[PDB]
Amino acid sequence: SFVAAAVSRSGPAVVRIDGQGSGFIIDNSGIILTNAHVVDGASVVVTLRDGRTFDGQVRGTDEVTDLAVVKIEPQGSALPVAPLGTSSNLQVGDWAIAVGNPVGLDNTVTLGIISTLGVEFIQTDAAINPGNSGGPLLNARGEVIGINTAIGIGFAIPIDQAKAIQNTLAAGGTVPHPYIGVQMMNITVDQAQQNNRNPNSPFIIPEVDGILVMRVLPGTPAERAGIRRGDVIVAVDGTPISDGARLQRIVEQAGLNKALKLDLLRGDRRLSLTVQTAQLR
Amino acid sequence: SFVAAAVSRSGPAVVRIDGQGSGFIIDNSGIILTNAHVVDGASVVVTLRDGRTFDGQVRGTDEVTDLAVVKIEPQGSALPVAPLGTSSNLQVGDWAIAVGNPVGLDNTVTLGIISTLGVEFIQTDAAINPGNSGGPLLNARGEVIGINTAIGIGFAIPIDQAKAIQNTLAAGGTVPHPYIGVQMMNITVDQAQQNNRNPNSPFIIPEVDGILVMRVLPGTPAERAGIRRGDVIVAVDGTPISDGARLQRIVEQAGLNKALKLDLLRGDRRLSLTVQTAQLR
Amino acid sequence: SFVAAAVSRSGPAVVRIDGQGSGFIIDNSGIILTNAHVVDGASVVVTLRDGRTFDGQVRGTDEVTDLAVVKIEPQGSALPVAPLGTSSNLQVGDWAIAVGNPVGLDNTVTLGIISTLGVEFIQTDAAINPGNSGGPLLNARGEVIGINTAIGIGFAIPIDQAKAIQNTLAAGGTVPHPYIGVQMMNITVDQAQQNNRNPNSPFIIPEVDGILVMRVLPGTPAERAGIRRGDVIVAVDGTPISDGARLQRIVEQAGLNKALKLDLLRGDRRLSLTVQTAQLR
Amino acid sequence: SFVAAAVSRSGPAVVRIDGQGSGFIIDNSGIILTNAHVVDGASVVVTLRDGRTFDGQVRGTDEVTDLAVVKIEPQGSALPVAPLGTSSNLQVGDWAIAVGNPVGLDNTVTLGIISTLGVEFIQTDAAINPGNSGGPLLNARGEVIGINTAIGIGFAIPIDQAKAIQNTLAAGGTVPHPYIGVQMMNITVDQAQQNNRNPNSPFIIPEVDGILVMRVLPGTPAERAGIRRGDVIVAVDGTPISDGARLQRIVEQAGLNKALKLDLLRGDRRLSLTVQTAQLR
Amino acid sequence: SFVAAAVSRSGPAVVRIDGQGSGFIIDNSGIILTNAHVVDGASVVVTLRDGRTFDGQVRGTDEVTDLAVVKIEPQGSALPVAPLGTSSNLQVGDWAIAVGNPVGLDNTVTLGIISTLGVEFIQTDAAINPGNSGGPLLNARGEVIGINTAIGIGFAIPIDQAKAIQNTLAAGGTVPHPYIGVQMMNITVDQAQQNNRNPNSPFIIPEVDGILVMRVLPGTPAERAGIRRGDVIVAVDGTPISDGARLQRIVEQAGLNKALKLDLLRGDRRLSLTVQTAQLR
Amino acid sequence: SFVAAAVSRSGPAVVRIDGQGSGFIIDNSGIILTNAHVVDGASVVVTLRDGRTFDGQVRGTDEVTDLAVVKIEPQGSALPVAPLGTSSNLQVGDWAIAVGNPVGLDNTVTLGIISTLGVEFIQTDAAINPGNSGGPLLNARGEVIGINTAIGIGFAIPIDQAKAIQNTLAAGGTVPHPYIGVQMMNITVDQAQQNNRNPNSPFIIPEVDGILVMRVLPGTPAERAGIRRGDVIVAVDGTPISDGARLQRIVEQAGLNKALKLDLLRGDRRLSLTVQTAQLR
Amino acid sequence: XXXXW
Amino acid sequence: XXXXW
Amino acid sequence: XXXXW
Amino acid sequence: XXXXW
Amino acid sequence: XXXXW
Amino acid sequence: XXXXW
Ligand code: NA
Ligand code: NA
Ligand SMILES: [Zn+2]
Ligand SMILES: [Zn+2]
Repeated sequence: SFVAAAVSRSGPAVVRIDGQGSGFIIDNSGIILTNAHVVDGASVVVTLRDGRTFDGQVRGTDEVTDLAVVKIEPQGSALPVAPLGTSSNLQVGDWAIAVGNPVGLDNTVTLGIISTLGVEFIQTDAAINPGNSGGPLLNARGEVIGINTAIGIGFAIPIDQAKAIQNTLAAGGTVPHPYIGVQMMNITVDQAQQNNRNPNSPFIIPEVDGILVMRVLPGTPAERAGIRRGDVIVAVDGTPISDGARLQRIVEQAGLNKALKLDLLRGDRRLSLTVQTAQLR
Repeated sequence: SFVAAAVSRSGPAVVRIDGQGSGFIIDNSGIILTNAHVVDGASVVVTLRDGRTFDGQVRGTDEVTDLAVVKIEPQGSALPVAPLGTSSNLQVGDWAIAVGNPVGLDNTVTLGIISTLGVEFIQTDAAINPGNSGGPLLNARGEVIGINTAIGIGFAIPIDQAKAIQNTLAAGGTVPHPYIGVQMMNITVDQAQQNNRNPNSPFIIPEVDGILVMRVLPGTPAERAGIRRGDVIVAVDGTPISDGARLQRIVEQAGLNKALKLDLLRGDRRLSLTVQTAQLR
Repeated sequence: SFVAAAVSRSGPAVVRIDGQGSGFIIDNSGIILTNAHVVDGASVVVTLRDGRTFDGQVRGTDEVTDLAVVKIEPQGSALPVAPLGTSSNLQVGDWAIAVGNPVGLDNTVTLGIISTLGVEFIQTDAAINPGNSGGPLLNARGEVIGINTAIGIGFAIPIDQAKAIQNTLAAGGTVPHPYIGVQMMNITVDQAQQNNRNPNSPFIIPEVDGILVMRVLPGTPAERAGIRRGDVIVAVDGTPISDGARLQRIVEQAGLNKALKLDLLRGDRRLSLTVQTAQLR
Repeated sequence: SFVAAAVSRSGPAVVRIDGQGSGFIIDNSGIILTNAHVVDGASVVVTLRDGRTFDGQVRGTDEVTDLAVVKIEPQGSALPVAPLGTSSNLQVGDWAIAVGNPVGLDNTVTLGIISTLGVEFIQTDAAINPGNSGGPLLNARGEVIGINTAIGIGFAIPIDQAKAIQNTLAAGGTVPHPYIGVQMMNITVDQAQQNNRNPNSPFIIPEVDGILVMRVLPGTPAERAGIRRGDVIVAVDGTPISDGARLQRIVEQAGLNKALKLDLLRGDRRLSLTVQTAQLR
Repeated sequence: SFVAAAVSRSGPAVVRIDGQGSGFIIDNSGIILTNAHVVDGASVVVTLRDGRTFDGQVRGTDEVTDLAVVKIEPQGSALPVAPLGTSSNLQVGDWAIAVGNPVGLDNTVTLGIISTLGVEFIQTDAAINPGNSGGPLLNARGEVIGINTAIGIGFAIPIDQAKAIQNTLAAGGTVPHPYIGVQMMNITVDQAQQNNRNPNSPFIIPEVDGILVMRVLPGTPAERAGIRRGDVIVAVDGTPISDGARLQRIVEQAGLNKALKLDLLRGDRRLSLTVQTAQLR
Repeated sequence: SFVAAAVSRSGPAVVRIDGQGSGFIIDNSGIILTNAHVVDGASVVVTLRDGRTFDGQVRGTDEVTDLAVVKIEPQGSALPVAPLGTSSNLQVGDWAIAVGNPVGLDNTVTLGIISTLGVEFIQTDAAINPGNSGGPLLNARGEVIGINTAIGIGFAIPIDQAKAIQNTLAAGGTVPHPYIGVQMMNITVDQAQQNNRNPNSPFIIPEVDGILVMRVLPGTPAERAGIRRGDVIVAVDGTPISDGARLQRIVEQAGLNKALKLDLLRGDRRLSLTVQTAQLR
Repeated sequence: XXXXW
Repeated sequence: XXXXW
Repeated sequence: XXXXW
Repeated sequence: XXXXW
Repeated sequence: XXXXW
Repeated sequence: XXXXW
């Protein structure tokens, strides 16, 4: 089986982290990737497939990406290393191999394909469970292209994503995740004026197509800037938006603590406020 | 026991109606009171406490008051009759005796007191159940003061209430229940401007104290008059209201198909519409 | 309170039996009544209201009447005795006082009325629970008229009933409960031929009014006599029956191991079988 | 991956239909196949993988086969077309690729095999869900061999099946599904006389092997022809049957409104009735 | 009804406190009793039966007795006052009247008897609910003998109990409730050596009769004094105990911060520790 | 598909056994393997893929291995035979094909890989269900390497395992499964003295690393030898153990009815007992 | 009807 | 408030 | 058997 | 026993 | 739309 | 640990 050769290649680097979960060694220095939710805030014991029980510390965590970097001290035999691939060239329908180490001696291995592609997130019909969460998702050649994340379709954090924030979580563990605190929705004129003809809709949307503020989250830059539920942000900057996905981007392209003006109308009144981007936590 | 004398007095008039339920004979003509929900729209068999199984027809029904008038034909022995009392002089704490006839031969009897008084509705800590629903609620002297209604506190339709619509349900069964179709709520400035400072409230209430239209019911005079959720009816007629109970009254004091103008404001706009009262059904 | 005088009269005789439950002392010899289901087949420790912990044995049990006779040995102070009343003159609406001894020092006491009368069984709106099951149900004068049985309406085994089988359960504990093992139902022509016009009824009933054998219980005289589901026993003896209650009687009036012929028709065929009455167990 | 080449071949023709569900374009005219249950009776908006949002109408529906034919108007770029294969030569164990378009831009793809074969229905261990229901099931070469149907085993309507009723649902949407309305069961002498010795069986089966009418469905040709529950159709035509599957066939081979005589016995009586086949709806 | 005269006597003093609940005015100064659990820690609005909406502050709270003292400012008409009775002479079987004010205009009233007596706690078959919690429980004469407490048997805090801590909760709201933090159990030799013969009992009890420490509560004087689960306190002071109720007393008779030595054995070892009593919170 | 060739090779030997379940024929003599839990103790009817309904008897059963050997009599056409492979050389990631016969005419087939390896047990992401339980799990070449066992990961009894006890279950069906009846746990000093510092742990573990008897099962050699919960077996024989898996072995290496001394300490006391191994049943 | 037995 | 209707 | 219809 | 505390 | 934050 | 038995 072609998967056997893949498991033989990256499998010995897949470790147990103990609540529980899996991880995998990134290089001989003792740098291990896993899920942040595998690490309940503390800083764990790492068991290799050969039985060696090192002692690991959690050098970083990104909660919103759900991935941690654990460290162990290389001693005796060389720490096995899983070869990193790249997730930027993944094809929908390519083989996917989910490897975990639930006990610390064997490798549990499931097989599937790339079920869908977000770059943003990976889906697979390979059985993903607590038994392999934090462990690697490999391609047919046995190089890691994702990090299994348990919650028949499973999810994996792309490997190019973890590469980006590796050094950071290796060092001081705080990744820039700018935000404002607004649960928005895509609104359509033909949804809006259609809303406006239902006698029991909460608020009349001011026609138009846009992002309808559905909720203002407590203690957020959007609450502090006086944004209300039912508001409609029409233009940020001068850029007309109707996408709730697109707005998430421009926030991030702006720094942390970056003032962004918001042209929005409150039913009838035209209203412009400036939120200042905070760090999601 | 004083209740034994009461059960001996009205008990023989308490009949079984067969979904199931109880009823009681109002006079020797064969006029029987029960709950409308005892009668599933059809027009039933009546069993007296002595075993006599007459055959009854449903001559009327008021769904919103939940009470019916059944008719049976007097033959042979005289139909036993329960003496009607009056519910207009009931005291909170007076004895209450709930009599049912669940099988048609015995009388099941529970004892309690008048737990609270609405006139509008009677509460009692006398055990009220399917076994006595439609049956009479008696005072210490054994005259009916209510009609048990199953849904430790039970409810009874006052007897003065049934007296009112007796002849009607005896004849053509349609009782005037004017309405407009608006689920309203009492609003307070200190609830309103307090609402208006919660960033995630549906709509800003225009300050003031009043009746906040919480919902417009489908296919109602209020939907047809263009009333919306979130609206605030300030004055009907010229009469300022902040009570959701009080408005229910003036509607009823107006006839059926009676145009009532409604001064209300929609956020900022002042708005006057006239609903025309329909019959609740 | 009149109930206080009743509790003062019979209350000291009400004991704890330990699964758990209450009982009450019938005479100074140490004869105690309780529910059979209070006694899980074994033969328990009796605590009086004064704290005296005697040691009791179970001298009898009737499972189908659900009542036991326990025995304790009188020593020291005189065993308090609850005065027996008679349940044959009970009126629906007479006061009912349910006394239990859940701990063995106090008496828990609830108050209600005789909710309905079977002789056969007593109903009451007096709160009946595990706390007073096996304990006595008293009248306004404080003499026991029932035995509380937990399963807002409660049940009590009449006291005249327990009187009957007292000596038996005092001695050898087997009460004559003749039976045949047939779950029957009252059938009506207007239910029968009405059944016979539903295309999806199990079996066509042969018209008539009667007792439709709904089920034959496994290992019973009715199974052994070849009785089937769907059968219709028309006449026992020569006595036409359509009552499922009435048949239960004539069985009992016949002895144990008493051959009773059964005229019944199986769809079209006329069929006569003789069951021999066994003891319900 | 061989599946990537298959997804590249049929994937661009897989569209979103919006309750929700997938579909796939059959030719450049704008003919799209999906599940009837994707179309809640109405006549929807079609999004192609490239983002083009056409507007589709439902030209046909077969409820009992659960498949619809939607139409869109070709404009601009050529409508991508999924190549039809044939399901008549499918092997149990051949690769199966379930493609859906849950959002309208990507293709979600799962991989499995032909789990079992009915011709009549297709089973697969390829993950089938709301995300791909109505979408195509492909073979290793990327030609559609089924239509995914969501309800770890999934189902797919064979493609040769849809081919048959394509033109019909393309035009006037009524497919001939003759029936009579009888839930039957295969009966065996050794089940029958074995039934006939259980005292609590509903009805005695008249020995024999056959189709035991278990239920007569309301308002059906079988109710109208006087067929009852418990009946045993022995011969249709002169053809002895004991199969409940086989009878479903001969009905269909007969037209619509086709009189079929039914030799059946009702316990003891021999009975012959003629049902007239109606259209399942 | 005698209860009507009682409700007329204390009823006007029964107020609404607004989560919700009832209370009653103790004197014309504006001192109101209620349940501590009616007051969610904050310091509420009081509505009298006449409609007068005063504004009340919470001057005290005892969480473990579950009772608060609220204060309102007397103005205009005289504040109605409920006459206090004494619970030290209550008889099991005396009438009990539970009065609440769920809306602030009427009084809901239920009737029962004193179901059992702890002094320590009152039980009643009078329906006790959220509608009357904090409200008074009256005797037949209409003087308060308890304070309804919602959680068919209800509970009431005795009135002599509230009298004790009135002035305290009127002033600085901290009542002396000394404790040590040990969930104990009564152990018997015939339970102990009987335990010691079950192979799967947690720990062997060292024979004897006593208080078996079942649990040590976190952050308590008993944890701090090194007491463990499974321990057996044989003598406090020199006083042999086998009662888990009796020990609760001597703690309280000792002050707060009062060192109490504890002779206890840990399996085999004899062990004496001194806990220092803390305040239950 | 390579699986098609595998299903074509072993599939015709896969039979239905009728609660339900699958099995497969081991040689032309009529020897069939299945799960013991497919056979509810009785001794079933076997349907081959071709429709031939033989009649099978259950010649053996191992409950603890959950596998039976059924026998059918070869007649007419040659009984198809599934070729046995060996599970001793299985690789994690090798293809796994689960074949069942749920109806007796087709073969339902699912595909996966060897998810993990115990030798002791096989895991697979091939869908294993009631539809294929007892049926064979094949490799890519189509020789059986396991026996599916239903309870997305499934389990299979290795085929080398069944080979071992084949002749036995073919003949007299009792396999040697020696045992003592102790639910043990691995204990660690750093778990022990860590336990010993929790005030609410059941019993103090006597430091050390070992097997902590967690439970003594009723009516077992361990109960009979006086072993208690909380005990710590330090050395069997002279062999120090801290593994709960390892002890299970040495028992089995000893015969049936084989006395094994057990050095264990009960808190403080050193204790040596000899259990005699019984047969698990 | 009741039956019972 | 109640509403109803 | 199946029935259906 | 009760305990409590 | 998604929102999130 | 496992135990079993
Ligand atoms: Na696969
Ligand atoms: Na009462
Ligand atoms: Zn009551
Ligand atoms: Zn799969």
